Amino acid sequence: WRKWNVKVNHNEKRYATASAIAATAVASLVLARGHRVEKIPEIPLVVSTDLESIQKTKEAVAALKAVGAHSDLLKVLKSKKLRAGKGKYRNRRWTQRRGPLVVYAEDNGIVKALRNVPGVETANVASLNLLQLAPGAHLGRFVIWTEAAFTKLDQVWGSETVASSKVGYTLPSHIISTSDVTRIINSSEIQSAIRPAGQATQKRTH
Amino acid sequence: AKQSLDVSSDRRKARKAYFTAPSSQRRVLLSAPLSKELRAQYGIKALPIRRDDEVLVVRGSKKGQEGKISSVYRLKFAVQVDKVTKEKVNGASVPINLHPSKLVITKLHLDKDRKALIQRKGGKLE
Amino acid sequence: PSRFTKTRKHRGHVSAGKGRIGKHRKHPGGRGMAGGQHHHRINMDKYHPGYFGKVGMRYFHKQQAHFWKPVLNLDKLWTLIPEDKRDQYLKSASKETAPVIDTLAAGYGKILGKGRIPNVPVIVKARFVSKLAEEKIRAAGGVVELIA
Amino acid sequence: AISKNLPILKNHFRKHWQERVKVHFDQAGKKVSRRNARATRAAKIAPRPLDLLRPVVRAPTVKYNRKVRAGRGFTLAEVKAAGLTAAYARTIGIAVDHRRQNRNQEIFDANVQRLKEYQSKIIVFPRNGKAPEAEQVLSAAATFPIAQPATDVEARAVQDNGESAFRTLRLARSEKKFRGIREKRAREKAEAE
RNA sequence: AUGCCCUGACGAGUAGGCAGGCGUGGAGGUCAGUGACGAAGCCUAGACCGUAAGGUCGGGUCGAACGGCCUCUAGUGCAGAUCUUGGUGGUAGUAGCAAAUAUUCAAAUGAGAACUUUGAAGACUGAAGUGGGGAAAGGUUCCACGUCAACAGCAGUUGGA
RNA sequence: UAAUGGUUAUAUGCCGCCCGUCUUGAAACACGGACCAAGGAGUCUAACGUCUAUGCGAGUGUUUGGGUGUAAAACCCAUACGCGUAAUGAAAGUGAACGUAGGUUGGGGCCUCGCAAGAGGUGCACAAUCGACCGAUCCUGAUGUCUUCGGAUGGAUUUG
RNA sequence: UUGACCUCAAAUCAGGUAGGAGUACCCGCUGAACUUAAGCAUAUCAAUAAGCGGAGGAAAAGAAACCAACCGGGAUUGCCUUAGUAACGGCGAGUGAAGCGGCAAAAGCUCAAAUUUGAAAUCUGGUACCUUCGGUGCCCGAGUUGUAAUUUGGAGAGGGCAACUUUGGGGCCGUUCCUUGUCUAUGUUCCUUGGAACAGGACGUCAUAGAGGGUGAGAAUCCCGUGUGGCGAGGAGUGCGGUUCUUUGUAAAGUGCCUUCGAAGAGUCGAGUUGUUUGGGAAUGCAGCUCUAAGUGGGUGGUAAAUUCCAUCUAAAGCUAAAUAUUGGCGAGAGACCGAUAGCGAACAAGUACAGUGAUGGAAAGAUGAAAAGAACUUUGAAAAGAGAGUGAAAAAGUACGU
Ligand SMILES: [Mg+2]
Ligand SMILES: [Mg+2]
Ligand SMILES: [Mg+2]
Ligand SMILES: [Mg+2]
Ligand SMILES: [Mg+2]
Ligand SMILES: [Mg+2]
Ligand SMILES: [Mg+2]
Ligand SMILES: [Mg+2]
Ligand SMILES: [Mg+2]
Ligand SMILES: [Mg+2]
Ligand SMILES: [Mg+2]
Ligand SMILES: [Mg+2]
Ligand SMILES: [Mg+2]
Ligand SMILES: [Mg+2]
Ligand SMILES: [Mg+2]
Ligand SMILES: [Mg+2]
Ligand SMILES: [Mg+2]
Ligand SMILES: [Mg+2]
Ligand SMILES: [Mg+2]
Ligand SMILES: [Mg+2]
Ligand SMILES: [Mg+2]
Ligand SMILES: [Mg+2]
Ligand SMILES: [Mg+2]
Ligand SMILES: [Mg+2]
Ligand SMILES: [Mg+2]
Ligand SMILES: [Mg+2]
Ligand SMILES: [Mg+2]
Ligand SMILES: [Mg+2]
Ligand SMILES: [Mg+2]
Ligand SMILES: [Mg+2]
Ligand SMILES: [Mg+2]
Ligand SMILES: [Mg+2]
Ligand SMILES: [Mg+2]
Ligand SMILES: [Mg+2]
Ligand SMILES: [Mg+2]
Ligand SMILES: [Mg+2]
Ligand SMILES: [Mg+2]
Ligand SMILES: [Mg+2]
Ligand SMILES: [Mg+2]
Ligand SMILES: [Mg+2]
Ligand SMILES: [Mg+2]
Ligand SMILES: [Mg+2]
Ligand SMILES: [Mg+2]
Ligand SMILES: [Mg+2]
Ligand SMILES: [Mg+2]
Ligand SMILES: [Mg+2]
Ligand SMILES: [Mg+2]
Ligand SMILES: [Mg+2]
Ligand SMILES: [Mg+2]
Ligand SMILES: [Mg+2]
Ligand SMILES: [Mg+2]
Ligand SMILES: [Mg+2]
Ligand SMILES: [Mg+2]
Ligand SMILES: [Mg+2]
Ligand SMILES: [Mg+2]
Ligand SMILES: [Mg+2]
Ligand SMILES: [Mg+2]
Ligand SMILES: [Mg+2]
Ligand SMILES: [Mg+2]
Ligand SMILES: [Mg+2]
Ligand SMILES: [Mg+2]
Ligand SMILES: [Mg+2]
Ligand SMILES: [Mg+2]
Ligand SMILES: [Mg+2]
Ligand SMILES: [Mg+2]
Ligand SMILES: [Mg+2]
Ligand SMILES: [Mg+2]
Ligand SMILES: [Mg+2]
Ligand SMILES: [Mg+2]
Ligand SMILES: [Mg+2]
Ligand SMILES: [Mg+2]
Ligand SMILES: [Mg+2]
Ligand SMILES: [Mg+2]
Ligand SMILES: [Mg+2]
Ligand SMILES: [Mg+2]
Ligand SMILES: [Mg+2]
Ligand SMILES: [Mg+2]
Ligand SMILES: [Mg+2]
Ligand SMILES: [Mg+2]
Repeated sequence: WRKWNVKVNHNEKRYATASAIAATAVASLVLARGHRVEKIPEIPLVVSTDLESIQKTKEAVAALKAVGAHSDLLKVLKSKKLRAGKGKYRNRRWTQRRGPLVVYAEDNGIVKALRNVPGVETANVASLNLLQLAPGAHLGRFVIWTEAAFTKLDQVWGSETVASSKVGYTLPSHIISTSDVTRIINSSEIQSAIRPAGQATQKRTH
Repeated sequence: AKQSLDVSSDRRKARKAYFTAPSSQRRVLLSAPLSKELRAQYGIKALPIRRDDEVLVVRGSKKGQEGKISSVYRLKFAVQVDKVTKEKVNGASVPINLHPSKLVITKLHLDKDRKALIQRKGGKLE
Repeated sequence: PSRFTKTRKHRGHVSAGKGRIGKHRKHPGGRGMAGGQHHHRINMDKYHPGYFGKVGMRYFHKQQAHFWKPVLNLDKLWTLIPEDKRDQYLKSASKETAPVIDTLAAGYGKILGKGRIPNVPVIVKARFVSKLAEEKIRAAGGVVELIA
Repeated sequence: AISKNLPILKNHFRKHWQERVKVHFDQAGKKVSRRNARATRAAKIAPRPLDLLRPVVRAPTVKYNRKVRAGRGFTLAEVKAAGLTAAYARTIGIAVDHRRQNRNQEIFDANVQRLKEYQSKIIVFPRNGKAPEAEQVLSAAATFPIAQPATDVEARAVQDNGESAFRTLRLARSEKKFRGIREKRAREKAEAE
């Protein structure tokens, strides 16, 4: 009767999921969390809905390598190591890395075709696990979206025009209008209001 | 990965089921692959190994050595092939235990039940 | 999280934060509420005055669903009209089509006058009202209707 | 002991409570097995819809009487007014409760219509004939939902007749308070001479 | 930019409070980390870093796994509790192996005889016995052959071993 | 380069009582400790208090259940229910704007005049003070009534 | 004399059945104390442990002598809530429900009896024969001190009159499930290190299979499995396609009017008292004792009584699946658990060895090596053994064996 399962507010759960999906955009956090995505053309990596109906694992890894997830795929299955303690004889024998998450709208074979591939995880847009999107509480999983998946993400989370399809939910507000303060500090309307600065390391008088 | 709910990925369970397997269940555990000729000739890839089968060792220190199996010594989880023995220092000749997965069967000792087993696995039998 | 506690900081020091002279024991004050009238009275008075003794009548077999009378004030009263239709009732403030607010269907038992509804006539179907709450609704041109 | 400015707690843990701790680890396990049971039952009771049609009744107890809900069974008068017998009603999935009676004509008519709407929407197969299969629907509740009846229209004219409606509450409280005392003084006016 | 820098003052401490860190077992992530060309452990009046907790390296031993960092978690740090379990010392080759009169010579066997076997001699229990049987209890101790690692608090070829 | 320096052993000068513990006071002729390895003592839970972080905010809480699932995860959901939006009284009950939601004293920030000082205006939070409003208490007892019900009005460092 | 009847016996008569185990959960009975109250006698622990009786896969409860006071709900059980509340309590420490509401699951019924009276229409047994969890015939018996049909309060029964609608049963294979068999991918290609390649490097292949395990070091591709499909075999009171009984048939059952009725549980309800119990407070339930009922009346409506109503059920008889419990058994699958002083006492010939008269108590103890390849032989010694020699990758692994 020690507490095992912990309660989180549903909105704070959804807050973290929205901020995790947002982190699977621009590539700085995706590089930072591993995820060999230098030679990707652009992030988010959206592929066609024809991926959702691939039913053979040979054809599935052909498609993921062709859109640039080859180095992420080979990052897994070269990181298979034995676990470093007593857990290797608690049915936790091997450790490896996380690969590309493939997000779909319809399962027409893509889950089973990507099932055996090491590191590659799959997800519906309706679910979007935070344990998959930020594994290790580290933002920026490499995500391959299908085209139907990427369109549906307006329905599932809402926009400024479409509500949310969750009851009462709105995507969270910002408390700052941009993440760059240096642009605000160097804006002309602030740079006129300020006094001139000093030497940035004072000269030692006396 | 495992999808059924009756098979087990428990290590302790799986090693117990191995190390306490009875003789009839150790027969299928002590299977051996077939040669390039036999897999071409029959169409099956491995067989539970029998006594008077002819084998070629493809691994270990006795690699490349041919012979006929004198004993399938299921208690020790091993085969003992004739002509692959160890000389003791006192002139004696003890056989060397080989695991059949490191062998390759080069000739089948055939009777009706081996012939029926090949056709059961979809083999040519020619 | 066991690592964040001060048990991990008291490793090495003898008394584990409890003192040598005091020398942490089983129960130095008695278990639970022992001696609330005897040796805990300066704590029983001062932070709990009124604990000891009886207060008035006993109610045998009290059912709280007799006493169900949730209060709604006139400071709200208009939130029960939905937000879309609310603006077209505040403007065109008239009798002869006045909004009907089933107070009971929203789950209130009594209407109270905390203050200042607009001058729009409303029809209020309350189980109970107060005196001031009745007057303020009627001064806006409305009516209080009693239902059961 | 009694300590600093803290609320007085009432933790009831001086029995042998650790023998009687029930931790519901099996909440997820019991949910699958309940969902397994409904799937097992629905296959067993093929095309039949997994639950009976329950009546709409008015909830008791003045805190809750503003709502209707599903009841237990359709009230033998209602089954008779629907045009069938209770014994036959129990075989085509109508719940019949012998012990409730009707005093509300509005709840009565809401239930007879509910029974007449049910008979229109069910197909009843022959007892021995060919009976081609007709698409099991798993719930009678979702096909026939309990709808709350409307209490008033959304807008009406103001009819203020000056009765003051709080005096009405004060006066009606006082006729109940003194009801016996002025019939007693009236009969003790009539027992003089 | 809980960064970089300028300036000034201060620094005792039990019980106690708080802060910043070190270390351990397990978990999520990561380093496409180390590894049979040697992981971990262990030894090292060799080296280095840190005020310190500790960290690092070299050498020897060894033989199968194990680290850094961002986090999660706890059955997480010992000199003490006449603590628990196990192991080991000094005392110390010490105290002692002194009741029941007592042993001795020769031969044999043997690697080896104060102690075994035989002969010789001296003695004792002295018939309410250290003699012949039994009851309870034991259970094979009886008898033979072979044997001497342990047991017979010396020894042992002897033995109820 | 072991020349300086480090480590280490020794020597020399000066200093240095045995740790832990309870105690006003321990080296005590107070208690525990012959030695070593391993184990070994503020934990978990129910109900809460202050504080802090986070989400939403007059609301909030998905996880009892239901749907769903790649299956104890994740994801989604109705009606309730709990707590909060209203108190007070023993209870029947009653139940929160005279006013720009009050006046006075301070009060940051803002606005205006100012070279600045200051002056003036507005003054959130908060602090002191005098009031007003709701309940209870003790008084006053209007119009009405099938004359005993009703309780308008006006009261107080009384009370919460 | 003789033939019954009643009551009571006997038999190694015919056929059966009960005991004991296990006992985690379940239904009862019986019943503490340590503890807390900073003492303690009420209280609390606790309607608990210990003791005893009785079941099952669940049990118990269960279709109202209910909750309520509403516009009323509607068997039972359980979860969330009610609610740490009403209430009990040296009103101290403490204790402490229920109705409503949301869910999970849903399921309803049977006797007492009507006079069959123009059918004892009912049943056990024996015996015979078949199609044998039974059926048909015959005989004895039970039974009128009442076995069947009909009725069960929601009703219902008798009689009279428009009525229309529904008639049941048994095998077969395939079809549900339980078990279980079998079949169902892809490298052992090259270089280096190594005793061993399963390591590293190169080049591929399969993947609805990269879970897991084995094999001489980390193996998707060597082996078994795994994944997905197929084909069988034996069993389950059967959902469904044919079947066959077919004068199974004016049998039986629903439903409309009038009419007369409507039986409904006794040392029981209830009361007093005693004891115990409860949150139950002028008394919650239970039991002992005493008193002892009624028939448009008996219970209940949480302040005793009297009077007047009202409301709601219908006790003293009975069955009943599911949600629910389950430190036992059987079969599984798991884990941020423990890792040989830990984890069960017990990883091992562990409740063993051993201690005790006995009830009982109760250990220690895992690891050579990839394979015994477990050291031939020589020499010294009486021998144990040594020193060589060998085996082994290693003897700094020699059964006193990993480090
Ligand atoms: Mg370790
Ligand atoms: Mg200190
Ligand atoms: Mg102390
Ligand atoms: Mg006193
Ligand atoms: Mg009520
Ligand atoms: Mg009623
Ligand atoms: Mg009604
Ligand atoms: Mg200091
Ligand atoms: Mg520090
Ligand atoms: Mg760690
Ligand atoms: Mg490596
Ligand atoms: Mg090493
Ligand atoms: Mg040293
Ligand atoms: Mg090894
Ligand atoms: Mg510890
Ligand atoms: Mg210490
Ligand atoms: Mg120690
Ligand atoms: Mg200490
Ligand atoms: Mg000891
Ligand atoms: Mg000693
Ligand atoms: Mg001596
Ligand atoms: Mg002497
Ligand atoms: Mg003498
Ligand atoms: Mg003599
Ligand atoms: Mg002898
Ligand atoms: Mg001796
Ligand atoms: Mg000796
Ligand atoms: Mg003898
Ligand atoms: Mg030099
Ligand atoms: Mg030098
Ligand atoms: Mg020097
Ligand atoms: Mg000195
Ligand atoms: Mg002191
Ligand atoms: Mg001291
Ligand atoms: Mg010491
Ligand atoms: Mg001592
Ligand atoms: Mg000691
Ligand atoms: Mg330790
Ligand atoms: Mg006042
Ligand atoms: Mg007042
Ligand atoms: Mg007999
Ligand atoms: Mg029980
Ligand atoms: Mg019971
Ligand atoms: Mg207590
Ligand atoms: Mg006490
Ligand atoms: Mg006391
Ligand atoms: Mg005492
Ligand atoms: Mg009790
Ligand atoms: Mg018991
Ligand atoms: Mg049984
Ligand atoms: Mg069950
Ligand atoms: Mg039962
Ligand atoms: Mg009944
Ligand atoms: Mg009920
Ligand atoms: Mg509450
Ligand atoms: Mg109690
Ligand atoms: Mg109770
Ligand atoms: Mg259900
Ligand atoms: Mg009938
Ligand atoms: Mg390889
Ligand atoms: Mg291996
Ligand atoms: Mg596979
Ligand atoms: Mg494996
Ligand atoms: Mg297939
Ligand atoms: Mg009755
Ligand atoms: Mg009792
Ligand atoms: Mg009691
Ligand atoms: Mg029963
Ligand atoms: Mg069990
Ligand atoms: Mg160990
Ligand atoms: Mg143990
Ligand atoms: Mg004994
Ligand atoms: Mg060992
Ligand atoms: Mg080997
Ligand atoms: Mg030797
Ligand atoms: Mg070695
Ligand atoms: Mg050697
Ligand atoms: Mg060694
Ligand atoms: Mg070694």
